[PDB]
Amino acid sequence: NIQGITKPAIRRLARRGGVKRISGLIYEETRGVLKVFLENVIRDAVTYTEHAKRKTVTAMDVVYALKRQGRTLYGFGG
Amino acid sequence: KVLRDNIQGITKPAIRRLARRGGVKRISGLIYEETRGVLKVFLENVIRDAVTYTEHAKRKTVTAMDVVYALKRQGRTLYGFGG
Amino acid sequence: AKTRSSRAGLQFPVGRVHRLLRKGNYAERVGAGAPVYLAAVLEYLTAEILELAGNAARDNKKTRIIPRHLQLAVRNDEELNKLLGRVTIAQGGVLPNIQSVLLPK
Amino acid sequence: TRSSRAGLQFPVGRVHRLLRKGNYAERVGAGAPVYLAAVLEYLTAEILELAGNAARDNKKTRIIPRHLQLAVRNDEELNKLLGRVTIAQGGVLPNIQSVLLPK
Amino acid sequence: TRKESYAIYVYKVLKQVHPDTGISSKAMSIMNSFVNDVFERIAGEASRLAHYNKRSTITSREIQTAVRLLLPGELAKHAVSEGTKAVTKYTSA
Amino acid sequence: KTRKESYAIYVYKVLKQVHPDTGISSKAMSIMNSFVNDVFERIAGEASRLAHYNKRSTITSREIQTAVRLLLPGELAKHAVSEGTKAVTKYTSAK
Amino acid sequence: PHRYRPGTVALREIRRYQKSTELLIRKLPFQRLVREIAQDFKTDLRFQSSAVMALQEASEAYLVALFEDTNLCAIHAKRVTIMPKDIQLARRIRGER
Amino acid sequence: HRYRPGTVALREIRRYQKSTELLIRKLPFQRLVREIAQDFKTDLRFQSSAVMALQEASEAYLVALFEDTNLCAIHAKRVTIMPKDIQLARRIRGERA
DNA sequence: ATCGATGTATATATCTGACACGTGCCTGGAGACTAGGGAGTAATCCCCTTGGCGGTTAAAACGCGGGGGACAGCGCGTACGTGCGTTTAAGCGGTGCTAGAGCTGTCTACGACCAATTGAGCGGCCT
DNA sequence: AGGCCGCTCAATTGGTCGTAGACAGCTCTAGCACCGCTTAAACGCACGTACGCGCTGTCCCCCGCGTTTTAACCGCCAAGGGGATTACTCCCTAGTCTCCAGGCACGTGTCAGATATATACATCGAT
Repeated sequence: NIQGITKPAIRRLARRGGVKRISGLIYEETRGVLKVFLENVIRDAVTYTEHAKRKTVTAMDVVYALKRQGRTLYGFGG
Repeated sequence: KVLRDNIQGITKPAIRRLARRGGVKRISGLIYEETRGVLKVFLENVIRDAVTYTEHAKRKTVTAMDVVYALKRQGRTLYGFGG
Repeated sequence: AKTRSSRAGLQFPVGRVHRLLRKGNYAERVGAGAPVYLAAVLEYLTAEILELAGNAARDNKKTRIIPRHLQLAVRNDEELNKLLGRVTIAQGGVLPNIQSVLLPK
Repeated sequence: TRSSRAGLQFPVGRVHRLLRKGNYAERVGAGAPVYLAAVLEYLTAEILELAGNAARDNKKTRIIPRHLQLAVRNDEELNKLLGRVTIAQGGVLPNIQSVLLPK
Repeated sequence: TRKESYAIYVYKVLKQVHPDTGISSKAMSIMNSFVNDVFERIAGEASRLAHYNKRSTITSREIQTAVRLLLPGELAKHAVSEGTKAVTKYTSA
Repeated sequence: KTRKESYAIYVYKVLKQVHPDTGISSKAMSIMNSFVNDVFERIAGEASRLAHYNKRSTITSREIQTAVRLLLPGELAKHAVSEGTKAVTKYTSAK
Repeated sequence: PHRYRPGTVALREIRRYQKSTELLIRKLPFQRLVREIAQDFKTDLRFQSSAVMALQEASEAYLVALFEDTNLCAIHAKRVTIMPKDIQLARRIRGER
Repeated sequence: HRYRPGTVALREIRRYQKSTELLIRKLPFQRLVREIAQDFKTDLRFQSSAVMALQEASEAYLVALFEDTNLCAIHAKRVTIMPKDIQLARRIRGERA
């Protein structure tokens, strides 16, 4: 469930961003945007996996799906 | 002939018309210099790539496809001048 | 039915698309079904855009299509706008809208 | 080998094979792999020396991804080049806005 | 010399869609640019997909997956259906 | 087993060339491999596109030079061009 | 005499210029500016007319989009007047140096 | 003693801009990833490095979004971020229409 | 709030410059055939993913008290919008000239294919 | 992770052949420059008013601290699915020659829409 992304985790993520004081309604908005981003990336990765006739989602599928959206990621056998 | 300080040929009413097409209702008096600086940076960024494409072909005239390719390079595709 | 397009029931050229795929440096070999599939997709997209453009032109009591109608058709449809979100159309203009707070009260 | 002739550390032969097999053009000229390998070696040497300086600045003996991230972000040209790239385990640079600073 | 274009095919499709409508020169230029752009995008994805799996051939399966990656939902579904119908018609006859 | 290829040994040589008494971990080496591959694909793709635009069927060092000029920023591009030309002329002179 | 209150002619102009599709900048000054910029790169360059026309199209579209973002930023801060800081915030968020 | 509000916040700001660790718990994130993926193809297996890559990308994206949101909040003369700031940042960046 | 000033979409002539139909012809696509190698198919091995058990303990959840910050309201003064008269130079329509993009012919030097050889680099274990 | 052992497979060397392109010539389109003219648009000025900005008060809702709880992380054990590799063969695509028709360049007729302009209607603003 999306509720496993607790409030203190979101506060830590905000504190890395430099945010000093947080409203009470930020948490639902953050959960929504995170869910949307994950759906897009996972859909692309599953398409890449299913083309290769596999049943396991590898790291290279995620790397290709991220590179597709202009979010190149280094460190995972690129 | 030598050309100097032609950025001011982009007059104030032209800026105001561009703003009105964008939905702006009220404009401050310091907007015009900012807009001119932004436009100069954009043109300097595109014309450099266009002239590089021109120079690679050992050609002395800049054509439309050079500009189209340059715009493609900064992710700013343009339709209507060749493909 | 000599041409491949007539066999496949399309309007776009299968042979030209095959030639471009071969002399475009995409792969060592090109299969026999790729040109047909790609031509069908391209024809579908072209017809989809032209339908909306013609409707927009008829809205303004005009017979011919100009770039304004293409711009309106693309920007009024959600998925066509999503596909072509980073594309500029010459002489297209902008979509007419005004923010609420600027309106008279 | 063709690397010793040009005085390089990167493999000219491997780059030639990759260009030939990589589906870029019908034919590949003779001097392209040498030029490309020299450019790659220069770029990696620059990155490595900046990262090593950052590592020594932190009083460490080996380079970790944090040092690479700091080196890339502190150099303006390399930050412009690798602007849409995320380095895993790289973190962020410490900066707090002026208005947020305590009075 | 000879300059290739898609003008005749675009006109045929338009006459099928709106039998009593014309098109300007600038609009047809925009149509040519659009067709070229979409062709290039799909072909590039097909090439990358073939290279990732270590294959030397671009088949209709690569084209289908490239279309499925690029086009949004309903548009992609309709495009896939049209392509499959065309390939079936070609193979049967 | 699978015989993967990497630039680990050449990166290590360059590192010991510029930093003798320094080591590097596996994560940083993998990041370096990813960076090298990224830049290689960028340069090669731009060069192939340039060759295709001008109706040439070959990739020479002129295309590589122009692609480097297009992709890298100013001073970095100037230094990279200098190094590449020096290497090319050294290779040509030797035999 | 007769005088419209401020804000009416502005809305009328907004409607007028969103209705049309013409270019908004004069042609000769833009051509002269383009040639002046290009002098700094290679000497004795020639331009096709369609090249200058494409440059003008692209520049105008870019400026209109920037002004839309600037208006959004101005409305965010409970204002109606656009100011340079709005342009700066828009360009910083969009990722432009 | 009792800390005046706003200094502890700066303390964890300094603490968390100094480290490189992951901030989200791993098991809840993995369960969320599998639950989302069930909608596209049932009975899917995941490599562990795939889930780690997804977590890295998600954390980077959220941190960048929060930076832009804080910038927007400062623009409107506030100190607290609000949902409207997130909406404005996402609209300028081009994600939300 | 009727009414006066000003802006706006409309009906129509006209007049044109561009849309669309025709014809010749050449260059590229359709048809038949052969020959080799990419990949589709089936088997085998073992790596790595999924599942379950119990511990300690780190972190999330709850509640309360208090102050810092967001927000509405008030008042002032500066900077922007509107309208009018004057100055400027952009746009139009010709002319003439010539530089350079573009096509043709050839012949020269350069890259691909292939046979044989070797040592450079990837795999695996150590300190 | 730095270093060393093993070896095997990709890099080195050399020769032949076919052709991509470098160079030279020549034709001709289109870019550049000049002249005058009309008027459309930019410049400058003055006034008024509406909105940007500072200040103040209130109330609320975020933060920090302490207690209880709950489930994440860790270590160990069991089992099997499916990813990676290997061998065989077959059928699908490339390359070649022949021939022919679809599409491109040039030519031309005529008609849908851009101007000029008078007008009913919408809309805004002062007394």
